[PDB]
Amino acid sequence: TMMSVLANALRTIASAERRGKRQVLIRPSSKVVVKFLQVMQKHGYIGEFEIIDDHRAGKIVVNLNGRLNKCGAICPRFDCATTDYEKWMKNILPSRQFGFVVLTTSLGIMDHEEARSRNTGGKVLGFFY
Amino acid sequence: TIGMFNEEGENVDLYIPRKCHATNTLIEAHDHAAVQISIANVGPNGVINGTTTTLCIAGYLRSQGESDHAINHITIDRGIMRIKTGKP
Amino acid sequence: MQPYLRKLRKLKRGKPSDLEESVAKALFELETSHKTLRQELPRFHVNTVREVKVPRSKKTVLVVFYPLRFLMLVRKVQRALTSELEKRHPGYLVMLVAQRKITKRPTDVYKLQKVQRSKTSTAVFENILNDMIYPSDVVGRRWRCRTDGSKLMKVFLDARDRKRVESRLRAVAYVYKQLTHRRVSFGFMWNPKLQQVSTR
Amino acid sequence: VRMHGNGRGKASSALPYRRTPPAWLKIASRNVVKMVCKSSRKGMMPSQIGMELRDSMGIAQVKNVTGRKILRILKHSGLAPEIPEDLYFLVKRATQMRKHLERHTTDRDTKYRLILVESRIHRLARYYKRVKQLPPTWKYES
Amino acid sequence: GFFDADLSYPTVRTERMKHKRRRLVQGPNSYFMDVSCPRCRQVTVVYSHATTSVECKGCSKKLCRPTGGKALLVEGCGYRRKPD
RNA sequence: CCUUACGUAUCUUU
RNA sequence: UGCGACAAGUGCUUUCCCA
RNA sequence: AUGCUGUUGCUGUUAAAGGGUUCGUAGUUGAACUGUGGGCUGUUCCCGUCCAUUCGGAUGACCCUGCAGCCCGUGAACAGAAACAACGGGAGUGG
Ligand SMILES: [Mg+2]
Repeated sequence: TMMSVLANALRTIASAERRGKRQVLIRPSSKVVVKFLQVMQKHGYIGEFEIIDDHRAGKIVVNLNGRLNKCGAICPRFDCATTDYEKWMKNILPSRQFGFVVLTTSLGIMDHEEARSRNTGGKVLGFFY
Repeated sequence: TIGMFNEEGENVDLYIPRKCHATNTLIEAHDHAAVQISIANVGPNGVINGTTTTLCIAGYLRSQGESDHAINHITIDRGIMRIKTGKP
Repeated sequence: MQPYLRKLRKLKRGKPSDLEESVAKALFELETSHKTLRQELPRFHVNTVREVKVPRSKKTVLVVFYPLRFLMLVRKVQRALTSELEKRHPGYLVMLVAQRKITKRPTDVYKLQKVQRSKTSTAVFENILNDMIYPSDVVGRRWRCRTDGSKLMKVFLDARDRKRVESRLRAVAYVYKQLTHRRVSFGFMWNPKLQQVSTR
Repeated sequence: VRMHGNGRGKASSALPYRRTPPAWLKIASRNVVKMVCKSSRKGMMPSQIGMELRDSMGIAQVKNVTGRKILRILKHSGLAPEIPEDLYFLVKRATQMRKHLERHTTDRDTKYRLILVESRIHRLARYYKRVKQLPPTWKYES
Repeated sequence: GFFDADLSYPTVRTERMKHKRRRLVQGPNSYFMDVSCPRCRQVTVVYSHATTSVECKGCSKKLCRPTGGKALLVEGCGYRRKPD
């Protein structure tokens, strides 16, 4: 059965982006997987996406613009202190220049760079670069 | 303004390379199937001008068979090739 | 104590507005002069009628709040009320929306479980939109999260009911922002089974 | 049937987005509750009431016409079954297999399928006892 | 050709072929129809996939027969599909 | 600038 | 208990019977 | 040194390795949903009327996050409703 819906969504984005597609259809969706995508919009790794309303869980159609190399999900959502950001950057990111680690914190779902500036910690969700 | 800089604002890298116009894939130096295609811009009397529209396609996209679908999708976007007939 | 004031809540029978009197006179008139309204209007009364000026004018919307007890009462008889109120009120476009309470989302995980799901802001706001366009139910719904960080909910309606509600949509989309403080945009679908958008 | 066996079959009914009665039916919500509660007095279980209203009365989805579901209408009226309908047809299947196996002592395949239905019975009855639709002492026959 | 597929707004040709749950928004295949009895003539509302055998409430006769898919109406009866 | 839709034969039949 | 106001997330000027 | 003990981080078709198949407890894992608001002020073508007949012609497009005040959904007020969450044996001799 499907266990993690966010890990499902990021795996279908990353698979269709290495195939060079123009759109993906993501099923099912959540509040978490749209808050992950809006982090990926703000740093322009994806384009506009659209949530279709069923009275079920929704579907998302994401427009890809060629910029994303890999997005993935860290499972389980390991707890990450503020001293631990430089440890997670060296492990899953290709460089310190680019690439983001998305965390779910008390302040919201943010990338690692914003959470370092607001002096907060959280559980790690995933990454995109 | 493309390529990495120095914190003194001098363009540090050699060779900012091309990118595929279909897949935004950075074309490498050994990708010997990667082609540029120059399409002549033509005037109102149907004779070519001195300007051409050049579009470059990566080598793996030609390898699969998907280049010809990509040249269509580009030239509709550039406005080079019409998408359908006019109404009769 | 005048008899048309039964069509109004008791808190406003002493000092009605100019619009609260004008609606209640017309709503009391509709017994002896209408057939289907005789069965359902003696029980009905409105809370307050609030008028809002749309920025693109020539039809100013007239929003009439009623108790949510009478929800199925009006639904049986709506599109006779809105047609006959807008007939007795020239140059006004009449909305009939029920008055619904919203419970603010609790911080506690235990209070969140006990929340009546009807008083949910997501559930209330989708019922307020259904009141503004009742014979045209919501065919589909989409949120476009465009790149600047904004969400816009698009509601699709059936394209078979375009002529009944086309002038009202610019009014509905504005009053929905006056009441809910959310932005909505409308479109139409021909063949809504197969998700086909109307395209003019 | 995915839980026991290798079947990946996907055959369901796909409910409409537009949850509204179709406006050509003039039956009241009050009368549908009378028809649902009447069929239960003729011995019909809730899955069988809804097809008879779907097929002949034109009431697809009793929930949309009368805002509550069929079994909820029955529980209000006092006409719920004593044990749930899921557990009824699995017990009624499991006793028909056992009455077969008493004269057919070497029906090797039906002894395997009987393990599977009783595994479904002990796994549903754990759900219904937890959710308190079933008494704690319930304890299937065999 | 020359028109690319848009996954949000698929073609009517593409979308009519799909399975009812494999649609972009899933939905029914069935419908209701207003069946007139062959004698007796009174209208009944019969579901298209009626697995039960519906009876004419006036005629007392059975004007439908279940199948593996759509149910088969009797000979000599008139029917028009109802909307929604 | 990503279509508001569409093409039907054969032979056995108390 | 009687009585004066105002509400009600589900119309009692209702709903069934019955004439 | 040894990602040759692998949480990071190993292998398991053929190199060592998926247990004959199902059910199944302890165990570990487990679908979506109730929400994060708003206001003001900054920051040349082509479409037709004359020519010509399996190939021509003169003749409606486009171009100009930042600070403050919010009954902070909407009702309802102009302290009341909405949403909210009594000890002197006291106080450097009762602030
Ligand atoms: Mg004190």
